[PDB]
Amino acid sequence: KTYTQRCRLFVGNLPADITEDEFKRLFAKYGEPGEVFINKGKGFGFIKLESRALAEIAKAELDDTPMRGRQLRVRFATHAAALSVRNLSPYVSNELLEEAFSQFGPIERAVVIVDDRGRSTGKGIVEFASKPAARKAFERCSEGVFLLTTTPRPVIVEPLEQLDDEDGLPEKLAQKNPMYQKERETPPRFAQHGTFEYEYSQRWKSLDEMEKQQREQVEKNMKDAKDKLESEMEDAYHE
Amino acid sequence: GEKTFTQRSRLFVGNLPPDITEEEMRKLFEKYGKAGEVFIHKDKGFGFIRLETRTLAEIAKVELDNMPLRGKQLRVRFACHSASLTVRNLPQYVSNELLEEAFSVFGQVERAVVIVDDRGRPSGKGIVEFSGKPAARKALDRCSEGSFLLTTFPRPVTVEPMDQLDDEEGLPEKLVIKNQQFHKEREQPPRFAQPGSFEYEYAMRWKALIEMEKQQQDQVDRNIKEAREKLEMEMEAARHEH
Ligand SMILES: [Mg+2]
Ligand SMILES: [Mg+2]
Repeated sequence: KTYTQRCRLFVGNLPADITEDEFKRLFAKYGEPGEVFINKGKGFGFIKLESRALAEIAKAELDDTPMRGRQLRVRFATHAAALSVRNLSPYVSNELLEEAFSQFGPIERAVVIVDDRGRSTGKGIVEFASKPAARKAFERCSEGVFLLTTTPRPVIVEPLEQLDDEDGLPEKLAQKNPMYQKERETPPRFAQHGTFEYEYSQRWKSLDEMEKQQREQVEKNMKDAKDKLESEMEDAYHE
Repeated sequence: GEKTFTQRSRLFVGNLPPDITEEEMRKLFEKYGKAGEVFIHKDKGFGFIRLETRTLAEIAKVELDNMPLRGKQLRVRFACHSASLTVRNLPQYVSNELLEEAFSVFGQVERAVVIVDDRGRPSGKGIVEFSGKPAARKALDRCSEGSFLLTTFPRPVTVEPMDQLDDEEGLPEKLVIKNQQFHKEREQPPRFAQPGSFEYEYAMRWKALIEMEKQQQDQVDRNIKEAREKLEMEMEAARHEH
């Protein structure tokens, strides 16, 4: 409900002379501050807010606000107790996923990822209130077999791989490596026919085509195996 | 520094009253500065509104997401991007700005991002969002027929249409199609299968297939790494010439 790990905001690029009260004053308008931590050395800190709604407005209002020469970086703090669940039946909802995993501990959020048409992608995310609850959920679903629907397809729990697709890798940071500048010596272009570039870029296209051919064959192999399994079980059910 | 009236600051507003007007909706988002493109579907009770900046749209979304109006509770969410592309096989040493510069040859790029992991290292994939669909179609077509190189190293990028996934609203129970398969799947509640039971055998055999698929995918990774390293050596050897 209040001050969850989903309300924790990370703030990077903080000035050298930053104080605990100074950092709290930045988020003064978003009600009472929660857990505030500052690594004065590495120039970053964390702050919990009452609600995810307040935290979202604070992130929006400060994501690139300048503070004493520095362009602050405000993002939601990385969830320590977030899990990825896969092999879900297309009939498992966010609510069913939450009910199911609640037996491992308290749940902050459980979502079933959907495609551009609202159909279950077979994958979901379960964010727990505590890291030992997420560890309990991961251990038990790997050791044993956890089923959410009548069909005996076990949920595949793994720790969630967190990827950033909002801030990314800006040029100001990438150009710190002199190898980036060496690589940018040639501008983005289309490989012209009859050059060293055209000859070898065609070989990369053939290699990429082969990678596609192989990955498509693996999913075909898995499909016929899941069908064969489904057929062998219908015959074994009748004892 | 930001870009104004982009598709990323365009909001979808659903569950509106049937008698809603363009002026009525403009007054709803009055707090969030001026609005641009304003669309309203007479029936069905939905529309679009484009705000000046993404930060303003982010605030309007949280402040009005479930605000009740004329008995109905509104639904405010970010509209889907019509000209979004996913770019894979990116070079080592790449940036958001390099992608913005590279893809700007096909049309107006609203945003370009290099997807990075928890350690700030690129994942090999990127996102390129154009102002309009024809610019995205041009990029898709030219990059498949030709070899688009971004940096000195002659490695062409792979440009594919964006597979848009929603990990925020997801699949709520109210939205699930309550068909025969649904009711069959819901006969049994989430549980651990008992050893020696029919479900246990079936599930263990399913786990075996999931593990076998991972081993088969790891084998493809080995084949492509082996072939890639053979080509990379040949490229390095050929540079010693002419
Ligand atoms: Mg339920
Ligand atoms: Mg940011």
